Amino acid sequence: EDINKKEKRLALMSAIAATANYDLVRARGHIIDNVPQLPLIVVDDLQKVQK
Amino acid sequence: EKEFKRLLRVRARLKRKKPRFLRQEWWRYPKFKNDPKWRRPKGIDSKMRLKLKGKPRSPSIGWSSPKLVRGLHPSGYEEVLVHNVKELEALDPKRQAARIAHTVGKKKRIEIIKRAEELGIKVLNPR
Amino acid sequence: MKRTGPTDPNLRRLIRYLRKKSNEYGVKIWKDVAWRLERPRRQRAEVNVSKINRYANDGEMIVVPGSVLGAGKLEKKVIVAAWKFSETARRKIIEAGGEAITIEELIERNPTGSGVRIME
Amino acid sequence: RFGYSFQNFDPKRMARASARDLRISPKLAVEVCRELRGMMLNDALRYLDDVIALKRPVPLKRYNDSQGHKPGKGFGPGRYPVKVAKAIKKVLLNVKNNAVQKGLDPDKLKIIHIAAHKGPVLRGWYPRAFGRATPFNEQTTHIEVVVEEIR
RNA sequence: CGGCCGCCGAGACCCCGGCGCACGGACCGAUUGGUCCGUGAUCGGGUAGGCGGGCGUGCCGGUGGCGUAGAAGCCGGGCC
RNA sequence: ACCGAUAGCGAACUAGUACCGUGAGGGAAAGCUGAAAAGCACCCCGGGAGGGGGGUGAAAAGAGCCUGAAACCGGGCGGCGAUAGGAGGGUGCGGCCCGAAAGGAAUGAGCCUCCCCGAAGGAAACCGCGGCGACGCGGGAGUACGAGGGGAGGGGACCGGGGUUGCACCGUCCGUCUUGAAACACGGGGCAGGGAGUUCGCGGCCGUGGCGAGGUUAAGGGGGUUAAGCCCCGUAGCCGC
RNA sequence: CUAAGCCGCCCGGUGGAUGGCUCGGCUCGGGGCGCCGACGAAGGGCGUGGCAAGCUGCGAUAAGCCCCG
Repeated sequence: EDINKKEKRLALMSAIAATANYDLVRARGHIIDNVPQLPLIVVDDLQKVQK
Repeated sequence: EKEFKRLLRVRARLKRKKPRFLRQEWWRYPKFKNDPKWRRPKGIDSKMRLKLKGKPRSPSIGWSSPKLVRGLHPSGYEEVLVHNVKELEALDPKRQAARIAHTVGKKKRIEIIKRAEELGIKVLNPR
Repeated sequence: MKRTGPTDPNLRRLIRYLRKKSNEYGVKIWKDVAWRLERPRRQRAEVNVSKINRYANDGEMIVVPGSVLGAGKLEKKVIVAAWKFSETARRKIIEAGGEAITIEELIERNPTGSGVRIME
Repeated sequence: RFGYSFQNFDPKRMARASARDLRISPKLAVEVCRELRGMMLNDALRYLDDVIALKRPVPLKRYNDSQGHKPGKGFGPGRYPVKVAKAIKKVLLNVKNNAVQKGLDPDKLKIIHIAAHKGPVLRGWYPRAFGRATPFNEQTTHIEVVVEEIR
């Protein structure tokens, strides 16, 4: 099935935006009770964790 | 409650008068008698299709229950199928009755029944 | 065959809000725009800045129950509200001195919808 | 076949026996069992002896096509199934032994339940005209019996 | 043969309660959906055929679950 | 995102095997005990096959071995049963029988008694009059009654539902071509499984979504990955102007 | 306490559906590998096991013989 590039880009935009929606995240079943903030941005030091 | 009771009685009478809708010649063959069903007669000469007097009747939109009490347990409550204590927790004791799923084992049924009775929830199959 | 209507929840909510606002303010502009928006997607109206320039006037409010396209030239100063704008169309509207707003903003600015012109 | 069709068998008061895959006529076995039902064990054994000796016809009530009548009252179609009588007599002797071993008086044993069933069929063929081979089969019979010491 | 007087007799006609459909209206639900109100003497048979909704089966991506204190399957029965 | 032993290759197995035809050649059926054989020691009977005891096992699942349906056959139980006619059924109820659970119900069933309102409809006794007569008209009276809608008291365990059968009335099977089917027109012994608008190319339409005087990539290339998923480029070409 | 007979439930026989399982099929982008024979091939016949009939493997050294890992 073929998908137009711009339409796919718009869908990606919409998904990224919905990632930061409090209602949708909890409605999807995820446990975000103790998460400090949505979206959760973390320092770049997380990239170097190997264990 | 006056209209609720009146319509509940109306539905009881209607569904007592209603027949069991079965396909034509269901009684004649074991293949149909062992698996009762209703199938619309579509033959060119089918007497049931013609709807002649003296032959089994066919389902019609007029046999439906009154809207207010449609789908309710004869006791008047609204049935809700429950598989665990967490599901039972989300029930309304005043209007809905819990029916324990046939698949849950007696171990879990014990806690389901205990929670129901301490919450004052009606259970249709308490065992 | 059946008309399933718009698949966009935002568009459906906008249509509902449009009808509610029409009932609230006792007018017909918003209900008219609503039933025009719910037109089949193979018949949704598209309008051009050329047509806006031809039939508009400076400092006037226009509502397009569809899309606005940027073919031609615009020289009037007009406030246009439409479901979507192309990049060229919006750029031309802004450079002409006007503004390209949404139907919700148009309602917020002009609740009664007095002097608004529908274009299809 | 191992199971019996009797429901409330009591090992203290009853004895049972059976025979499987007997090569006799299931129809005649059913007919003989119908007559043996409800009789005492000794009476049934004497009945079978008379049938084997051809002194006493067995009436036919279900499978009696093209069967002539017999002298006396109640006949009506009848015949003398000697092979069935012999096999059933052996089964009755076996059940008598079972009761005796359990410690039940053989003179008070009443045949409370007796039944016959169609068992597996042994297939065979016979040649016929125009190059056609036709079924030629043997139908085997199961026999079950349980007797009770009456009082 | 010319007339008359009573009675009996349909799913037709009248009345009560219920269902759906057509049209218009008000509300809620983040996709085809849901609730209620109003009008119908001028809606309710149906072959070929056209349109809308729904029931059921195997597998996949998700979501929420059940089970050796007994799953699927199978015989009989209760309720919608 | 293939099928799951009538499926999938013809072959899940001693299958291109058995078997058919002189030959060229054609070509099947057939999977499953149990965790462990612990695969039933000993006793009575039988010519034997086996049968009955007694053991093993969570369970005989007993090798004729997972589950074990339907058709068919034997027995037990409930109903009918030798003066009675219709395609084997429909509507209504009455016998006999079953009714622990999932349906109602001792926070009260069948049932009995009493009070109120009441749509369409709707009497009679009694009295007066008209007609030769069947009868009709006016008062009684829009009264008694009436589908259904409400309230009160008594009694204390059945009502709903199911099997069979009895009576009253009705009812000439199913699919099909056909103007016309119960048809002396064709296809219809029973049961279980299988079984018949699929795929590509081109063209016309519609439901929805993206971009929009522009739209879109094909072959292929790069990054990343367990992977063919994922990300980016790719203007040749095609259509529109 | 109905002979035959019909319907319903229970048990039993007959049968092998259903459910579950699967060392077998089928289809695939990518990857690997693609000839053997007169130094006698492919294919086939017959033999070969203590008890051995089929299949499989082997060839009078015959379900095998020797050597380095």
